[PDB]
Amino acid sequence: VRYAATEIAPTKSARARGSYLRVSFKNTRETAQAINGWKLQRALTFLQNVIDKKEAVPMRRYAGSTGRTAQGKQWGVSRARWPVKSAQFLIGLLKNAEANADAKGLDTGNLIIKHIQVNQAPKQRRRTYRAHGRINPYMSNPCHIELILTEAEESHLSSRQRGVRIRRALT
Amino acid sequence: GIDLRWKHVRSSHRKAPKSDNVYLKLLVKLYRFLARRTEAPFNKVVLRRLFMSRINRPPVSLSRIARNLKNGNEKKTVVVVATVTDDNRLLQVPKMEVAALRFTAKARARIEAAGGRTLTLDQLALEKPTGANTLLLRGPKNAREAVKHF
Amino acid sequence: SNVSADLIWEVSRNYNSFLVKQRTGTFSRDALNLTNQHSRKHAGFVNDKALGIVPAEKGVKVIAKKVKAANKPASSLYTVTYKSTARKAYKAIASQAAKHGYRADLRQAAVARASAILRSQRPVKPEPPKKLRGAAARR
Amino acid sequence: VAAKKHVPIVKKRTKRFMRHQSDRFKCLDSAWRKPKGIDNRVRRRFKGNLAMPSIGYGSNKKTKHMMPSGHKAFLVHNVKDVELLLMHNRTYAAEIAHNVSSRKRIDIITRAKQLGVKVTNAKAKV
Amino acid sequence: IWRKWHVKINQGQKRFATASALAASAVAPLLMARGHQVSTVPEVPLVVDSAA
Amino acid sequence: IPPKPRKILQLLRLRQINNGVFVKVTKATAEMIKIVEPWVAYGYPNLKSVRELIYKRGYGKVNGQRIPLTDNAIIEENLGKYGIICIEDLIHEIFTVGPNFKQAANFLWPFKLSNPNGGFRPRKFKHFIEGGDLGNREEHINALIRAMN
RNA sequence: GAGACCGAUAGCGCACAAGUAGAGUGAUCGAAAGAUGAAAAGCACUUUGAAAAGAGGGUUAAAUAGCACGUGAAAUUGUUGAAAGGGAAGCGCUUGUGACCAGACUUGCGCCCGGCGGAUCAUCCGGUGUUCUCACCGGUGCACUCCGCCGGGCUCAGGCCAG
RNA sequence: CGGGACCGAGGACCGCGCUCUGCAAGGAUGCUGGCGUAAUGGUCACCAGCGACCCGUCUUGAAACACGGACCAAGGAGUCAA
RNA sequence: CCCACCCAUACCCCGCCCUCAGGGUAGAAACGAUGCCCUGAGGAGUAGGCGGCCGUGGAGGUCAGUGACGAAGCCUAGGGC
Repeated sequence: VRYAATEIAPTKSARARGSYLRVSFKNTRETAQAINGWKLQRALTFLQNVIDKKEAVPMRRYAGSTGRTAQGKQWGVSRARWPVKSAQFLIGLLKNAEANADAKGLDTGNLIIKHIQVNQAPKQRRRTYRAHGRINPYMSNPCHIELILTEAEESHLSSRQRGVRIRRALT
Repeated sequence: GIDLRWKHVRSSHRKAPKSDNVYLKLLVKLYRFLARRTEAPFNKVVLRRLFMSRINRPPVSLSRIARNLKNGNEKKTVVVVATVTDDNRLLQVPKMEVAALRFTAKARARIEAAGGRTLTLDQLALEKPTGANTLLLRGPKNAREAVKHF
Repeated sequence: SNVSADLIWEVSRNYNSFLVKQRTGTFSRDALNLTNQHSRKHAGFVNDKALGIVPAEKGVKVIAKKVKAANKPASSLYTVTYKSTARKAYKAIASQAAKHGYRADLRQAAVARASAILRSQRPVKPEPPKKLRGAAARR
Repeated sequence: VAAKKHVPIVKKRTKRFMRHQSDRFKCLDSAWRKPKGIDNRVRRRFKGNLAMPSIGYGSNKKTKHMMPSGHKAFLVHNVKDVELLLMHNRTYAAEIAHNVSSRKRIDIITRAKQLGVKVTNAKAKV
Repeated sequence: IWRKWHVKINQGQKRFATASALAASAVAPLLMARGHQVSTVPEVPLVVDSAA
Repeated sequence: IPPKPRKILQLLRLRQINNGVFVKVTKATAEMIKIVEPWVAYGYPNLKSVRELIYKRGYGKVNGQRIPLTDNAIIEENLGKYGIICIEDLIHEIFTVGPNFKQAANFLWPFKLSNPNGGFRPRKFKHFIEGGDLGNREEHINALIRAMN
């Protein structure tokens, strides 16, 4: 398997991934963008607060005609939500990466989320019945998630130019 | 802009054969040289007829040649830039010196049996490079089924 | 007769097995072709009298057509190897190209081809190292 | 070696001729197509529109098919192909074909160095 | 299937073409221009004894 | 342009704007130029105008081709049957309207002049006597020739 | 038994458990769907998870081939990097900025000296071949003659932009 | 008699000539400087000045109306015989 | 009424491309003669007509053609014609 962030070596990093996960891709993208670049313990605490509705995930791209809340002011937005299922899936993947880091021997308390990325998985094809004997798609849009944690960390001058510089150096 | 009521006209005659015959190409090269380097009008007419298509080169028969060999032409070299055919209505072939693009087998046999000579056009170029003492003959152009139907 | 150099040139002027045609020019692989160019002047396999020069181990090897052996391919070529001073090779090649009327139009090309082969037989000089330039290549 | 002396290379136009509306439609390739609609502004040559190619943009006959060094490219597949440029090292440069293997490329480059023939892509597969 | 697959050719033109090809086979430059390796052939046309 | 003025301009060999020709004045030519006056300016040229036109913009029609008059050999080969063997003979024939004026004038290719340095009058397409540029301006054509040649 | 036929939206509707699955009361209608790898060698063992799985570690020539499997385009999407944005963008001509690049060049030829290393210098003789007067081969050179190399010096020609 | 701009096509000789040891006479040479690399040149992105209707179809004389076009891939229409 | 000035793809001069036209070029040291050399004129285009070229699948011949030391295909703010 190849991760999208190929620049990060696996010597001092810990990676986790999950595929074909039946959780909303848009909600998961917003949650991952909320915790992108953070320390690991801060991300875990924030995701538990999201589950407990104590902190909100700001809705930036996939936010059309959503609601407004006072908990978006920490992010400078008005539109923010609490994607509990996305938070649960991301907590599971973050704890798997923590276990990988502990097995590898790294320092858990100094790790940051260097890379985190949500991609669209193949869609689940249910159907729904509409009026006048019609059938419409009722699809699920699942996601692939991957994350990587890392340790926190005068040539070719002209002769006139040369002569000017020599004279200034002498005087 | 310039007002040009009249129009420059591109050439409406053949400048080269459409044929891919290599020996005809060699003949055309030879007569291009002759019509460029001599003053004889014979060579220019011969070059133009070497350019021509087959409906523009109707066959010439031996009876037509014998008709034109009368009245002081008995010693002139006959030049035809088409096929010379035999006419079996002509029972007696006179002695004649004929240079043609090609001959039929019976026409060549009857000319040689009457004691004349058959030449190709390059032999004609060797012996008469200015077309001196020649009789240039064409066949009937409008003697065609389509031309009747025109 | 039915066969001549002009006839063979008309037969093979548009295609033959020696032809190398590309966008930037038409070349010939003919052994009797000095300058390796497709034209009647240089079509040595077409012409009755013709010259060709190939490298040897040291020096040049010159072949010429023999006009009396055109129907005998194994004995149709007069072959001389010049492995001596370049000036002597040029003198003999120009002599067999011009002194007896055997393709005096080819003597410049023949001397040039011999000179090119002898120049290619010299040892090559080492090229200077490539200078790295810019920012991405330099660093 | 250096190319034969030649007149300066003049390109009348260096920009390509882009197809109309190929910048707005991804199903339209940018390769030139002449517009044939009767009311098309590019075909009618309104100013401010894309130019259409014509024979007036043709290159000088003395410098046509010349690379900026002054040589003409000749595609070569082997040593016998590059040996055809023995008499033309001042006018023709060898371009090795893309499907030639690395060892054969080394042989071609060595022979072309002996013959004094420029190789346009001599650093490939190294 | 009733496409015209076969070509009727005059027998006289077939005989003409065969004779021209036979005449071209006796011209050693044309053998090389067709790509035959005939540089060691002692004579063209090459005639071997029927006893062999 | 209507077909009769178009035909007269063609017969005067005035097919492009700022083309100039020499005309010998007869009634048969004067009436033609009178008809094409909405398109032309004409007048009576002096010796300086004739010599500067022939020296700077002189071209002969040799076998249908437009040849610059850079040597007296071209003039002698094309006009020597009439006794015109040099460029001064050509200028004299044109200026004095000699017995071979027709041959000399027709041998001269129609002169291709530039636009005038200084421009035309503000309303160009009126008659000269009304403050424009069209028609017969007599000896004043020399200033226009000096501006355009 | 063959073909100047088609090459998985083609070619029979069907290259596959296809006149099958499925639809229709019925007569009838009627698909989609091929390819891991040479070999399953189809991931032992450890670890985290309830599990699916993940990470180590393995197999393989390659998992950038993991029974979603050869190759793996585009629409469309995510991350990273760069940039622009006062009621559209996109496009043409021409500069500039930033980023990134292809060439060209690196020295050659010819003389004059000095030092080396060799005699495929000129002439003549014999043989052979040729275009029948030109060559090659064997002997002859005895180094003020030829052929390379190495040091200098000189002339000429050399890349880009300019006065 | 000055002042300025743009341009240097051709490539042995031949010609017309002149002010005739030679020349401004059938098309640029001579002298000199810096640099020899991203400096010139090129590509891409963006800003700036100016320029710039959305294609196809249909109709008549023309516009307008009207019709088709969410996007991409592959398929897709003057053939064969007499 | 007067003087100067501004700019079109118009006019003039110069270069380059194409088309058309007219010449030259073999006792060939001679040429993709289907070539090359010299000279002149011309350049918008719907219906319509004609020429030359580019590209795709397959067939004969040929290149003693390329290729596991990597063919075909695909991607490319990388180049050349």
